[PDB]
Amino acid sequence: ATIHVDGKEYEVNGADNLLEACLSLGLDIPYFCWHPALGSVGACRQCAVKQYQNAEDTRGRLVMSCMTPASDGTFISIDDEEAKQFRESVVEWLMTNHPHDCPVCEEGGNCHLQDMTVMTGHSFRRYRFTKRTHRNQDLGPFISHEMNRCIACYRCVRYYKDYAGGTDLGVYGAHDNVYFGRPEDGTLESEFSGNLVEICPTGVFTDKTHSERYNRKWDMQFAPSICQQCSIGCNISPGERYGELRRIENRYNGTVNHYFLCDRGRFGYGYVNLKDRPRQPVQRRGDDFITLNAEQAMQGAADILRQSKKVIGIGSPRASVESNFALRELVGEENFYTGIAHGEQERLQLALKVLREGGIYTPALREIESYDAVLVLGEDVTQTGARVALAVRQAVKGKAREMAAAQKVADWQIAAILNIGQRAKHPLFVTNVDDTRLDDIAAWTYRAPVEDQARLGFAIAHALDNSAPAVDGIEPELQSKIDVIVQALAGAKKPLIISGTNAGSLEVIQAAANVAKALKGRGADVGITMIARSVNSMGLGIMGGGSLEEALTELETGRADAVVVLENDLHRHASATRVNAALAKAPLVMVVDHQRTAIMENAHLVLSAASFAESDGTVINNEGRAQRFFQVYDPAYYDSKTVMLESWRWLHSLHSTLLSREVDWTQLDHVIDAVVAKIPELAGIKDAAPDATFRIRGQKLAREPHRYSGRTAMRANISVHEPRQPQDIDTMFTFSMEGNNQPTAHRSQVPFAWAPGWNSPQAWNKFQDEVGGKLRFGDPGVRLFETSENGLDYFTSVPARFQPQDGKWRIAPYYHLFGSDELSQRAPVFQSRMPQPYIKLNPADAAKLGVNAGTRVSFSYDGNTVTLPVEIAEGLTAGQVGLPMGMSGIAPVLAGAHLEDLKEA
Amino acid sequence: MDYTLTRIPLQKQEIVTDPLEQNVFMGKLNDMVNWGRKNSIWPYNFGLSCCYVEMVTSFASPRQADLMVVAGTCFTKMAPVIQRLYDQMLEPKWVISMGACANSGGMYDIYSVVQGVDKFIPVDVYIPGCPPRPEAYMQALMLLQESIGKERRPLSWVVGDQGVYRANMQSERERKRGERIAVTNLRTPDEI
Amino acid sequence: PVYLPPRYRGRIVLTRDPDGEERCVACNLCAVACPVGCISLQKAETKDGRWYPEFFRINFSRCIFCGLCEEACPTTAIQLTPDFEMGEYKRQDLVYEKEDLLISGPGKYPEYNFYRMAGMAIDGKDKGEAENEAKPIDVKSLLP
Amino acid sequence: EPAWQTRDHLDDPVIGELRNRFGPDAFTVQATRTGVPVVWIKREQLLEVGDFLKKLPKPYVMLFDLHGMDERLRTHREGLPAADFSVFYHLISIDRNRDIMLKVALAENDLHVPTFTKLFPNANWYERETWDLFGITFDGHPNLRRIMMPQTWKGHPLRKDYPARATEFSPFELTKAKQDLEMEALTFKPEEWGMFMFLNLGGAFRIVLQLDGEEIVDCVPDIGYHHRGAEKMGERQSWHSYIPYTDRIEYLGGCVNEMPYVLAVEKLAGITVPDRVNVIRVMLSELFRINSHLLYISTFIQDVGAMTPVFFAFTDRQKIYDLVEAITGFRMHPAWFRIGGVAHDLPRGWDRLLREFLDWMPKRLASYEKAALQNTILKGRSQGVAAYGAKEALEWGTTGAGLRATGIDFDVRKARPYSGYENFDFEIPVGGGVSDCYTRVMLKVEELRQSLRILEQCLNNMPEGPFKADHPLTTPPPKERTLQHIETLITHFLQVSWGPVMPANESFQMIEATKGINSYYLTSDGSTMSYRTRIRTPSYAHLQQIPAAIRGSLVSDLIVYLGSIDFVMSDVDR
Amino acid sequence: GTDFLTEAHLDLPMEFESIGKAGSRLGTALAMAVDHEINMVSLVRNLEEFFARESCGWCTPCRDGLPWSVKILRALERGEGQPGDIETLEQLCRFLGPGKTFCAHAPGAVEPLQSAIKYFREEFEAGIKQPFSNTHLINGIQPNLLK
Ligand code: SF4
Ligand code: SF4
Ligand code: SF4
Ligand code: SF4
Ligand code: SF4
Ligand code: SF4
Ligand code: SF4
Ligand code: FES
Ligand SMILES: [Ca+2]
Repeated sequence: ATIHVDGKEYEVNGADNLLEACLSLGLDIPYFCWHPALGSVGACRQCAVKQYQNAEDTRGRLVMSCMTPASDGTFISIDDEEAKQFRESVVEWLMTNHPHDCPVCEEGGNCHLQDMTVMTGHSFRRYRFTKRTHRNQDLGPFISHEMNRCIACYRCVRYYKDYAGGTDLGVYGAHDNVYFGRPEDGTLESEFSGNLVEICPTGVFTDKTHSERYNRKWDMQFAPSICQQCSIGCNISPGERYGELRRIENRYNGTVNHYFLCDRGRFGYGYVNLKDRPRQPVQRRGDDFITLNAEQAMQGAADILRQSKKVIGIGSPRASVESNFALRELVGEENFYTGIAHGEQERLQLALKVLREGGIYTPALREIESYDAVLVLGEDVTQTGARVALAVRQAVKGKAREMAAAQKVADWQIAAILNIGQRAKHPLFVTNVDDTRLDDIAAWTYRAPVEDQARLGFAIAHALDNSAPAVDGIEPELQSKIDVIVQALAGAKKPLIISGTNAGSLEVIQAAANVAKALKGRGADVGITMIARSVNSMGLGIMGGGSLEEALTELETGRADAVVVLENDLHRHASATRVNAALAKAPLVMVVDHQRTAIMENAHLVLSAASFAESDGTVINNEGRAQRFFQVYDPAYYDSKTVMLESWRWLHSLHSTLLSREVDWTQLDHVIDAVVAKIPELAGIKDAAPDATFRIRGQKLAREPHRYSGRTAMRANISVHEPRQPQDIDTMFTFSMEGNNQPTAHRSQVPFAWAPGWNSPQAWNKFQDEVGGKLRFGDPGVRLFETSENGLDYFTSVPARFQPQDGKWRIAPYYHLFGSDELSQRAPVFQSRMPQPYIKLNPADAAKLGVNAGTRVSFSYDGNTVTLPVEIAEGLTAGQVGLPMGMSGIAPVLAGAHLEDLKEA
Repeated sequence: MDYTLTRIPLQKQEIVTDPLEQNVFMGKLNDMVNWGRKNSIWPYNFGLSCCYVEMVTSFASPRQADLMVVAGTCFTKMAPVIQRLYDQMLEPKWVISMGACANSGGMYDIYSVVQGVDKFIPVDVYIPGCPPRPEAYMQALMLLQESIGKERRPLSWVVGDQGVYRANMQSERERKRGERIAVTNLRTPDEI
Repeated sequence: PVYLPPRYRGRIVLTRDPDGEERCVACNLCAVACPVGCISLQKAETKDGRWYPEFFRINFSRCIFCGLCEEACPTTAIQLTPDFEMGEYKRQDLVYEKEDLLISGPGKYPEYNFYRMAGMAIDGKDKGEAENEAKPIDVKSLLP
Repeated sequence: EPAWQTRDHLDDPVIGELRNRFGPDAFTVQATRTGVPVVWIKREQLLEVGDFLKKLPKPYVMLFDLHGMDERLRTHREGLPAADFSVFYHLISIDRNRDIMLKVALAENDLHVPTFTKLFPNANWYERETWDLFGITFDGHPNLRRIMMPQTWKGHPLRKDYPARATEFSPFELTKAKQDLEMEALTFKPEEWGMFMFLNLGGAFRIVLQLDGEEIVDCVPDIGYHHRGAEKMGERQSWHSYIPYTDRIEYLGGCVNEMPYVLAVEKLAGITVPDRVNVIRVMLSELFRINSHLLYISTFIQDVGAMTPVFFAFTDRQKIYDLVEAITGFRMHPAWFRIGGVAHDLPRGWDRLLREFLDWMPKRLASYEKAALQNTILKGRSQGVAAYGAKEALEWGTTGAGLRATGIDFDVRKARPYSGYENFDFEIPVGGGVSDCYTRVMLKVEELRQSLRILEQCLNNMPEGPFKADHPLTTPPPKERTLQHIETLITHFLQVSWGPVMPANESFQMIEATKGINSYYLTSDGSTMSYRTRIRTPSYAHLQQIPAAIRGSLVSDLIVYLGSIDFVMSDVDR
Repeated sequence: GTDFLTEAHLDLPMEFESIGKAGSRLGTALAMAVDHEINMVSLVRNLEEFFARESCGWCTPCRDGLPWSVKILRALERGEGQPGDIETLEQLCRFLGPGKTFCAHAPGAVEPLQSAIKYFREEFEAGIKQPFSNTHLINGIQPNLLK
């Protein structure tokens, strides 16, 4: 369409809002209640402009930019007298009752209300009466809440109810005494409550974890990185101050993770600033530990490796592609073992085969929301990686969206869409062992063991296409439910099949592939996605290697006398006693890691590897795209004794000193050249971010804002003589303020969102070609996969029905969000949020055991009789006991494993 | 108190004890030498940018002055002149750094400014702040006078230790801590 | 002794309120208004209420006594005394820590307290007990 | 229409003459808030454009400024030619009492401009400074070398990709430069400098001297020894944080030095300050002008009489320093000019101090006139040598007392008034004929008298309005409303911390400084910092013309001329 | 919900269009009479109190302007009116018209303010006694008293 703003012609979209069309042109209209991902309401009246119909008009009408469609022939005006003074009156009405507590506010220089108060140009106060005050609420360990700062813009409840689907927060109040929160005091049980810090334009909902050890936004040294907590790989902006990581911000990327993070990735950054982390190369000699620098530690490690006869490199899914390849080059290629179990590696390889050889397009996180039906097989999506679950919520709301669009109403007014919808949902069929958080909006939920979920998928694939292998023994009511599922999926334009390796069985992945092939064979636009376990598990599968059990057999047999374990706990992927015995039998154990694990004891050398806040690396998504994360700070800037070098740097220098007896501190793009010249499947990772010699208009990119404070007194407590800024040869980023963070810069990766006059998280709209859409000049990361021309075959192996037995108990995975990751559970803030280690029993199983809820029972695994209190689960089945995977002492390998001796303690 | 010594910015200094804690003739003679160096001090006010009028209005051939006042900003083109004039002087020599420009970078953290005089020559006495008052300079003269009054320098180059001894004096901020913290009220800035 | 006017930019101090606590609320306005960049501090929070600076270091070898920090303080905490009798033997001991700046009384602004204007919950100051703030009317109250 | 309105000056007669001469095309008029018609010129026709300007009926006989500009990171370039670099030439026509800006466009791959020194001889040091700070080469320019940075410099400082920090101070570079300083006098090469015996005679700066016996034949002074980098830090600091850096340009001026930056920032924001702010600005500027004039007259009269030349001047400078200490913070650099006003209000004792000052100075002025008339030996000695008149002071810059000593009645306070100087009645004194070393100090004595009369008029009727404007962009806002109003706290919080967000325009403020004409030309890219700060200082043009008058003089004559010129080396190097 | 009319408008026929051109509207056509014994300051204060406490909390201008009108009218009733209240009320009622707010509660709320400001201006002018006082002194900072 063609509009005229300020007596000037512009060409904008026709079906979008006028506010987003004007913001996509770079013009400045203040707003409080409109969000690009939440639609438009009238909770404020801040976006007021003056509209004229004809080309020439005198009076016009004061309209809202977020309520006016950007149609052909509108002549609106922004900086006239009346609209500007009306917006000044609206910000005056917002400052009518606002507390005078800006310097003691967690927003401060990150506050949208300050930016829009300054932008409207209101400084003189004419209000002389009393203000409005409210009490406070305890909203858990993550969201600090205080109601005085609010302006009643209704964005929090709009996100939390319509978008996030949470059933906790809401509006309780009246004309002026309007309250936003919880009817009681308690933790917000939604997994997306951490996005309220950036959704709220005021300091009502703030980061409690950042409130403790707080610094302002301009003091934050930011970096563009990837969240390492699970496989969704949401683009994040970690920001540090005084040598510790302080705040993770949402980093905009229009392909994956546009506006919202999950709670785990938002609040699981407390492990990188732990005080028990390995910060020095520590080698134990005799019975006491000595501390070395990098040089003599590398020399000694290379001498012991030269004196050894065979080296085993045990990688990890938590490590980067560059670090795992550096290990793969340090040890021989024929002996390099992936740090996962045999069943886990089989599930990962089958998932990769489905991804890159099934011939079915795998959707990204943004385009999951555009699909017409969702079938989730055996995956706790809301608890493993919750961003796909949020996208599934949006895809469910897509039916109400399209039904509203059929009534010729606009798509940016979410109130009319939810008016027309009225609990009209796309078909969502979730299968899990127990109840999920998606059951509120699901068309159907199937509570069954993993084999029964796989058989349900096989029945769905057989009903969709007769070429699939048939499964017998289906009950007529279950057959009717299969008929309902397949007539919902056959009538869907773009069906979606979601699975994962966290189900604990190959047959669920096989059933998901069979259903996707059956949907593709009849001409549907089916997509399939698999949620992997760790952040770079799929990259480890692409690179490949032996399983952990093969390496343990090699260590126990004695064929290798030297083992190098890279960033792996080794207890989550195998049994603890066998791993401890194999590592004790090895004459040389080197552990390259950044976290104090249980294998550092009786380990001959410990290399202080760098975490994602202190290292550069490449991680591969669950979708299949390869993104890369950058360093946030130099660990040697403060406490210069520590080195904390990158894992790939450590292993490559070890390899170079093994060969030529010389230490080489190489560069990251050399390792990228190595991985694209050695592995043809990883040849595409040199397209996510460019070379380190990439300078737009001659200069680098800044980690920190232009108002970085205290540069001559930050390190003055130990030395007044200011040290040189840390020179970064690995990346295209300088560690200090003299870079470039201009929104109109030809780049794909942005450290942080800051524009002149836009100091809020709502400053990301200046970095996009259209606001709420894709990022300008492309998106970070490249796909690395193509849809295959010819798919796989139908998987004939249909599993049998799960028949319970009295002596043997089947372990059912649960995967709690705040407790199914080692890196998450090492954070001190998750301990008050994570539930206590429990076990789950059927009512019939609890009756046959004679125990009640809350009573300790003892179960024996690996010769250890460990005791846990029970919980009665209605959705669980007989013969199964439920366990939270990833716990302390409960490895995720046990998912699908058997259990014995369920006796009361 | 403890003492640091320099014996023959990259030099080495470690902590020792004075040799007078052990010849009572040498103790009186060294005290008289320190007294003579204390009450007779000739400064060399270095010509630089804009602490000149603070050393002009406070009240001079080189190589006879044992005290050098580095006042202005230390630039990349002027620093070799500072080093040459410093090596022109003869030991014993002491340095007073006037203003922030000589203590540190002094509001100029830019490419053409050397971050303090400490980068090439040692500095004995510092005066902080953009242009210091001449009374601050005169108080620094007291500070360096008492610092000179407590040293242990060799009398001759024939017999004795060939290393000058600097005194690890108590800092002025801890000595004045009681008088500075114990300030209750101040005059409001709305009057004169 | 030399007479100096009250509006003299000499030695920099922190200030206490008439209540007796430290009136600095550990924001970062003075650290970022500094053209030199010689103020460093980190916020800590009391178990009941108010913010205080965990540390507060000023590099006086770098400061030029320009006065932007006092002008930028919304609590009138950082102030410029007329004291100018400074000078240290070492550059390392020109960095004044928290104990070297916080004085035991209100300085050039005797009867100002920020926390009587702020809206947060403070020990000895409930909600609505601040200046020009009404008592918090309950949401569940019977009043229409 | 306000004075900060974004005009294009299409009604200026010079624009119509350019249209009639070179057609409607071939130049692009830019609309800016500078108050100056800015036209963009292609590279080829710059010489003929200037040559046409040289023989206008009321010609542009003075090149006020000449400097480069890195346009590679300017995002708000609307209505402007596509140029990666731009060289701006600020020209002033005294007869028209107008001024124009001539911006030659440039691409990145060819940073070559034809030289401008054949038309205006003061363009030599400006083009050398452009080749220093930027990477712009000038074709046909003699001795094109590094003037401010040392010759062993790798990059260009003012270019946008140059890091504006001090590097790691390796002592190897210091020892190497000391070794270059060791043999620069014995192994001197008279081909790099663009030059009988050669020596280096040691503000503080050195000048290379060539002598036929004792007679000076050639002299190219070496400057850049006080380069603080004011403009590059102007690209680094915010609008509010640059005020101390504006103080530290020249040390005698101070408050006069922060007047043009504050007024240009107010032009960029669009702030119209009230009457009391203008009167306070005039008062403090004339106080510091009195300080600088007293220092110059004291250092010019000391060398002959020396009976009481410093004690007679010490009381006046100390009492005005106490007055500045009462009004502002410390004495030399007030840092007291804020955006839209001043940092604080005047106390309840400034009337007594100013009245005690003003009734005690007239007999000092009579004594100064008596002392400047008593020593007739200096009057017969310094009146003969090196007296330029009416043409050398108009082509070499020379904005100070030399311009008014040559008879050219051009003062900024009367031609282009600023900060409410129209309300003060003061008669600008001018010389006659040549710019002698005695006419300059006589004009500075009469300027002291005029400044005293201005201060008397300020003390007579003082406005009782506000000391800060009511604009929302006045940084900082008033302190009491900051402490007890939420909205004022918002404005103070965002203007102090991030910086005042300012509209993307260009402004130019030109004032009469204490030793000439100072000017701040500020380009804003819409951000909270300055995209470009250009500081045109009078001492640069005053020092550039000393080879044109010591051409056949003696060394003592050169020292006398250096003493009689009011240049400051840190003001030269910014 | 409608706005006041004086005695000169009593001859108008109570229609929609007939009262429309008189700067008014018919509404529910149930008329209400105000006598000289009732001050319109208290009456319009009660009307604005009803509209402020019976509005919803959705959109900003009504939400934070009807309590402001309530407090201004309370100050005028209690004799504590200040310079900057009548113009504030008329700017409020100009900015609370149709289209500026989300619904039509606010134009009907501020229409009695329109008529009371237009006709009985002298009572609101007599309600202002004390001068403007929004800020108090700090006795360490010179105030920015503009003249
Ligand atoms: S709490 Fe925040 S997001 Fe919610 S209505 Fe208030 S200002 Fe808006
Ligand atoms: S939410 Fe914004 S406006 Fe409100 S107190 Fe915090 S910083 Fe100030
Ligand atoms: S969904 Fe996974 S990758 Fe995304 S923020 Fe959460 S833990 Fe991190
Ligand atoms: S400390 Fe201040 S007055 Fe002294 S040289 Fe530096 S800038 Fe000039
Ligand atoms: S007086 Fe100026 S330079 Fe010194 S600490 Fe304060 S803001 Fe920084
Ligand atoms: S001294 Fe003032 S400006 Fe600085 S942190 Fe404390 S309260 Fe904030
Ligand atoms: S005008 Fe209507 S929608 Fe807006 S707050 Fe008032 S009653 Fe609610
Ligand atoms: S943005 Fe709130 S009314 Fe449009
Ligand atoms: Ca790195």
